[PDB]
Amino acid sequence: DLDTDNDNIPDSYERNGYTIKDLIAVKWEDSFAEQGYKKYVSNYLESNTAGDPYTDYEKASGSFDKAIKTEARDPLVAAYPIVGVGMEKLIISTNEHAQGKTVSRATTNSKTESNTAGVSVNVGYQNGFTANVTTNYSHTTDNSTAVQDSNGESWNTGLSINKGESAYINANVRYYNTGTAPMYKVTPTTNLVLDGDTLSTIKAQENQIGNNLSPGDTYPKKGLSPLALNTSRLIPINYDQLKKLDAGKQIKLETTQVSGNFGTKNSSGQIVTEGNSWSDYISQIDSISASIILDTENESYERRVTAKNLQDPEDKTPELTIGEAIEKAFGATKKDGLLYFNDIPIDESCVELIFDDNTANKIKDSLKTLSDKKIYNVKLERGMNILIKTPTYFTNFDDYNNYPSTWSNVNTTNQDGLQGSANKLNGETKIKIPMSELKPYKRYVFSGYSKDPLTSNSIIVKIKAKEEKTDYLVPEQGYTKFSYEFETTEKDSSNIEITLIGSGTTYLDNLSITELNSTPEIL
Amino acid sequence: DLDTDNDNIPDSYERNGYTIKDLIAVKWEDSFAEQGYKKYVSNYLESNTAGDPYTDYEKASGSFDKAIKTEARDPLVAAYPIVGVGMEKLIISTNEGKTVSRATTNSKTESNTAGVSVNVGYQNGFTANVTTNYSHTTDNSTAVQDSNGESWNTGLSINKGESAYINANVRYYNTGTAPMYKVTPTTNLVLDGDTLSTIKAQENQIGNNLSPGDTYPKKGLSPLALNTMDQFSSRLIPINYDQLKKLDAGKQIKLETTQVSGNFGTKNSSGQIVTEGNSWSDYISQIDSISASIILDTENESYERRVTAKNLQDPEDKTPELTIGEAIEKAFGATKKDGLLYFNDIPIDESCVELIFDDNTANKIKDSLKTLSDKKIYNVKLERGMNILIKTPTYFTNFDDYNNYPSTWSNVNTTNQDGLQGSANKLNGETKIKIPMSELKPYKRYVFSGYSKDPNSIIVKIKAKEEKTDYLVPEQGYTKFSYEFETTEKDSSNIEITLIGSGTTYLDNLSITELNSTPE
Ligand SMILES: [Ca+2]
Ligand SMILES: [Ca+2]
Ligand SMILES: [Ca+2]
Ligand SMILES: [Ca+2]
Ligand SMILES: [Ca+2]
Ligand SMILES: [Ca+2]
Repeated sequence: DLDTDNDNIPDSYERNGYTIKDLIAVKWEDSFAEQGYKKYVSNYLESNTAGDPYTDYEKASGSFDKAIKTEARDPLVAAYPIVGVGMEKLIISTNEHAQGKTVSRATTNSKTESNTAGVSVNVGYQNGFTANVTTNYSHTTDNSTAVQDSNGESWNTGLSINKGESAYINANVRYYNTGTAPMYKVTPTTNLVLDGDTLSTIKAQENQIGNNLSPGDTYPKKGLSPLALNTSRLIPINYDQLKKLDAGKQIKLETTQVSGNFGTKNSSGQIVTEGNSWSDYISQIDSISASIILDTENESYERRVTAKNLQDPEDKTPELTIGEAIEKAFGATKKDGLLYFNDIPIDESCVELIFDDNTANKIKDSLKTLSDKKIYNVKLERGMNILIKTPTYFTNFDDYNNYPSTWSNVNTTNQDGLQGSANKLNGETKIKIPMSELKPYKRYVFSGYSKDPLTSNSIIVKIKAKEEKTDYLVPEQGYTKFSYEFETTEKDSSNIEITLIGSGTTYLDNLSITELNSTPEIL
Repeated sequence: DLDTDNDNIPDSYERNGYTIKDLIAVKWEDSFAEQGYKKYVSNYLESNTAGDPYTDYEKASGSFDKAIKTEARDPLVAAYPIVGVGMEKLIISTNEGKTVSRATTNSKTESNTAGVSVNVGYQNGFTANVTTNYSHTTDNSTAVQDSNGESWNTGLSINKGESAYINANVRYYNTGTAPMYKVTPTTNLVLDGDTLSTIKAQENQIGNNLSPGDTYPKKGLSPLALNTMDQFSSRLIPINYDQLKKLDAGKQIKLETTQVSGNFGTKNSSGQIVTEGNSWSDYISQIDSISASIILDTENESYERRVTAKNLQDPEDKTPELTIGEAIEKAFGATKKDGLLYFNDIPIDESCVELIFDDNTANKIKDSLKTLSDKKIYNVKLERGMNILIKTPTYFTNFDDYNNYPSTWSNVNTTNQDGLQGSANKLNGETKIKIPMSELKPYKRYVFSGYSKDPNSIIVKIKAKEEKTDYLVPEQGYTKFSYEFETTEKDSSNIEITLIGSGTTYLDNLSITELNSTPE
């Protein structure tokens, strides 16, 4: 009944109930939950709940641009375009025109690789902190290129460079967008950085790309030829970074400044993109909201959710926990105590959580007074960065099981697990997962949960690879988390074996294998 | 409720303390401290107490652009941006070819503490240091890194009459409480007074906005090289043989940004943000000649604020006067508990950190300290034209809950209550501390400060690049003492501090701060 800002939704509805249907607003009474209606929250002193250029009525009723992802319909999630720059194939040639000695290798681009290259796990996690801290944090704008089809051969042999001259560097690139917003006049600037030595900056301009970049869409639309860097000239190199590229180091490719417009619906007809720009609302959006990155093993996402400053009594904004922020940002079906993706069971004990130092200190300070000892029941504060890594393989001895092979000596007729059922242990437990299902020259982490209701009934684990190891683990009365690294080798090697021997009392649950980063191959 | 200046705040509420809740202004009742509210005071003749474009109510109610810091919420602190430039790498080639590449570290406040002079024993209640040359956070100084004694011309076969070329890596930062929309720097480059070449950059080549605390090369990214410049695309900065021989000696490259320009954000009826008609040109001249400057330097970050103050000899202005401590608490996000100020966890006080004034205001502080009876420098009034710098120690102990040293002090007992603040040490025997060079920066200048009392002789011994032993007789009260030393490179020995007393003496608040960088 009371209106304050320039929105049709009243003051009494802008807290504790938000339903919008047939372009009018009605409250929430938990009765139309499964008819496609949801409940939101917003402020009451500002027209825009975030820094986006849409009002809270204009973004929670569908009366805005149709190209925006539907997860940004919630007023606590801001539309934000993030353009990243990807590499596919590296071509080196020794001519300045476009014959000569040329080599060409096939690479894969990794998005969240420099973020999690400074993560080292412990054998046991003290207190209830079930997450690790990274040395540095980077968003999904930079990429690291890993060469796969590379036998033992130097780059200098294929070019025959003696003292002072060198060859030229050409590449194949693509232009991805991972966020809940499109751009229209896309003009990105990107450094091609080799460990601090900026070789060149590529600017795509306008006519080489087109007048659109839809969210979740590259410029080569799925199955198409990649964009080579010839259509605005070649990139040179010298004979001091060739052995630097040869021995251990990899080419980083990072965008720095990205310019573009946005579309607003006019009075009469379709959208316009002339008098708008995504360069002014970026500073407004980034100074109020947090930053959550989700890394599914086939695609990546990154969102900004507005938070609450707890050292302010005047500030009236909604406050969220970590799990509610994840559910509102990425979209998650709420199963019985669980958060679900389309097929991925994200939770606090089924993924890997990465924070930087300030976020880790804030969470470790806040977890002392919590009465439930879980990460997801932590209040959100403005200015933290969270990374979620979905493991490649994960089983919980339940309806979800996607390991390439099957285990041995597994009994599932029990119910005293962390999430429902568990695995009774009697003797040995073996798994021989082959190298053909594993990416070569990487680093992997095997993580799991253990529980034994006895005094000193321990277990031994053993990981067999090129760098094999054996470990001894003692459990406790409660559920304890263990993590162990191993490193892989090229595709012409043996299988990866994981063995563990118990003593007939211990219980295990939530066994997962995830990837961390790439190791340098000796060349 | 009579209103002389139109800002929808009554003059009776504006003269005393007042606060804002539920988007209305109410008086101060001295009971909102535990809830989280704060008190404000503003002039009643002018709608804008400071020279900022925002009015009193808009600044004091948080209705401005949300990109500024929340420490500019009070109307007595201006909100204007102070951008700066730092330099992180050096590449020299003789090509218009050999190439030499080295790494450098930048310091924001290094010309501020270049000319300070330390002394043993402070013969007043002043307990502070006086500098000769004052430089803000806009100026910055760069220092070279590990070269193993190699000459800078042994890789470049250049004789007299030829010119080498400078290629550098530049990182742009902000240290204020305002975003800098449409930034355009016009920075310089000086070596022993000689401007080699100015450096000019435009809006649409670096980040168009600079939010206040962010960086144009983002954290985890790479610095912006000057080879990726429009005007530095075919020529570089020339260098003669005399200039490179000066750099080979004890000299360093400093960078000072002279003048910047751009707009600021506002609010619109139809849209939200426009940054065209506004400008940060005619407002900086109002801010810089009406207020006083405070600089804080914590071990990872520096801040610079400007706080408006009452003029002395002119009754005609009614700006609210402040003490030094209240202005320090208002300028930064400082929380006061038990009579002590804490910024976030690092303490700031008159006896805990090293505070430096310039030469013009130290006489004013010393003359105002004679009339005061508390004999503390955090109680003197603030006038127009004071310059304060605060340096927090890297290592500091008070024999209490706060400790930062990487090695435990030997022979320490804190079961007393007769100290200056909290518990204190008793030197029944002698205290010793070893500290390794891996925990310290190489080729720097450090000072070590503390407080001693004897209700006897105290012999101090510092092992450094020059070992120094000295004697000090303490008085019945408390006197601040300090001793300077210098360090050596990374692969040298450790650093020893030994303090031997007489049995009936007390020590408190032992700190080590960094001042300068010695030339190699
Ligand atoms: Ca409303
Ligand atoms: Ca509203
Ligand atoms: Ca289970
Ligand atoms: Ca006023
Ligand atoms: Ca007024
Ligand atoms: Ca003390």
